[PDB]
Amino acid sequence: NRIVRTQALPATRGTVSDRNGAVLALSAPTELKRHYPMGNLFAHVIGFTDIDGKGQEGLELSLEDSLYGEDGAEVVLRDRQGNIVDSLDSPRNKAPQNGKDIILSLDQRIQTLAYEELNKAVEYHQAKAGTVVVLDARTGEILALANTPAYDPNRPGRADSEQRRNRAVTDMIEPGSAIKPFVIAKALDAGKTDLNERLNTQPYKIGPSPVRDTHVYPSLDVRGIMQKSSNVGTSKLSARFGAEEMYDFYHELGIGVRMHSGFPGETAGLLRNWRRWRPIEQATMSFGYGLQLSLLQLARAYTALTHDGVLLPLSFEKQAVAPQGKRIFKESTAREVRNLMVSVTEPGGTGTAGAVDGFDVGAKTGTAKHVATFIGFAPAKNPRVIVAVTIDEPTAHGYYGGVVAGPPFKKIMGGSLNILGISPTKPLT
Repeated sequence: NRIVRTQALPATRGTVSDRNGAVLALSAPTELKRHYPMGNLFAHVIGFTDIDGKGQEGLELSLEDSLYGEDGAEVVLRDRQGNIVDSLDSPRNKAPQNGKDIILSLDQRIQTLAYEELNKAVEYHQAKAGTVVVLDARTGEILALANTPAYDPNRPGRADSEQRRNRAVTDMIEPGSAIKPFVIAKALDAGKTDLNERLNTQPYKIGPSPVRDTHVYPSLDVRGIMQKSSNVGTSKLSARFGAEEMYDFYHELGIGVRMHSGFPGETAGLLRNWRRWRPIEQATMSFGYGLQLSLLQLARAYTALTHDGVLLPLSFEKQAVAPQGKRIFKESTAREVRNLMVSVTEPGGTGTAGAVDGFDVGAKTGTAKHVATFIGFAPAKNPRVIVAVTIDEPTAHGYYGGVVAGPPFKKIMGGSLNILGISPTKPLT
C-alpha cells in the first residue's frame, strides 16, 4: 500500500503551423494525444506519430528530434488506489523540455485550393491518383503539396499503403514534354542556337529509330519548337552537346540524385551514366523519356527558369529570404525562355487550357495507362508562383495533360495569384 513509482512527466510535442499561424498539428492531454485539426488537408506533408507520440510518417518522422522534446520524470510514493502520497528526493527528478514549434512555408488557403481542384479533376477523369505542388517561384518555399488518395492522419491505422504514400516526393516519373524548356534553355545559354535560327524539323532516324513529331513541321525557330512542343527540334538541340555535357546538365538540375528536402521517402529518380547512352537515348531524354524524377524535383527544376537562372533549394519551412541557389543559366537566358514558354498557353500552343485571365502564363504539358502532367508559372515576366499538377491514369473525358491537368492548373494558378494579392498585368477578358 506504500509503493515507490517513477512517474513520467511527458514533454509536449512541438506544434506545426502554416506560414500565417494556422495550427496544423498539436498535442493535447489524455499521456498526450496528437491532433490534426484540419484533418486530411495536410495528411502527406505532416504525416503522423505512433501511439507513443513518436513520428511515423512525413514531417512528424523527419522532424522527430526537434518536435518531440525531452520527457521528464519524478519519483513518488503512491498507494494501492494510485493516490500520490509523497514526493521523493531523487537525482532522477527532471523537468520535461517541450518540443520545438515548426512554422511551415505552406499556406492553408493555397493548400485548400490545390486539394479541392485536384480531387475535382481526379473524380471527373476517374483517375487513379493525382498530385499538386505549388511553389513560391522566387524563394523555393512550398506553398502547397497535396496528393490523392489521402487519409485522415487522426485515424492513420485504417489507411492503405496507397493512401499514405507521399507521391510528390516518393514517386518517379518520366517528365515527357515538361523537360523540353531546359534543353532549349541550355542550347540558347551555351550559344548553340539563338532566337532567329530556323531548324530543319523534318522527321529523321537515328540508326533504325525514328524521331518524329505529331505533325510534320518542315522548319521551326526556337519559339515554334517551344510552342508546338517538337521532339525533333528538341532532340536536334540536345544533339549539339556531347553525352557527358548533357548528363552533367541533367544532374545539376537535380535529376538522378536525392533532393534532400527533409521529407522522408525521397526518390532519387533515374539518370543513367552518360558512358552508356546511345544517341537515340540522348534524343528521347531531351523530350523527357529514359530519365525520371519526382513531381517535386520537376517543380524545383523550374525555379531555375523563374529565379533568373538560379536553381533554388526547396523549403517546407517559412523563409525570411530566398535561399542561396546555384546558377544554371544566365539571367539573360532564363528571361528569354520564359517569354518563349508563354507561347504554349497562347493560341497555337499545346497548353491553352493553362491560360489565366489577366496574366501571361509560361507552361509545359504532356502525357507522362498514362500520367497526365501540367506545369507552369505566372506572371511569366516576373514569376511569383509555380504550379505543378499530375493526374495518374485518367479514364474518362481525355488523356492529354493539357486537357486533364490543364484545367485544374488554371484554377489553382488563378486562385493562388488572387490569394497572394498579385494584380493582373493585362486587361481581363
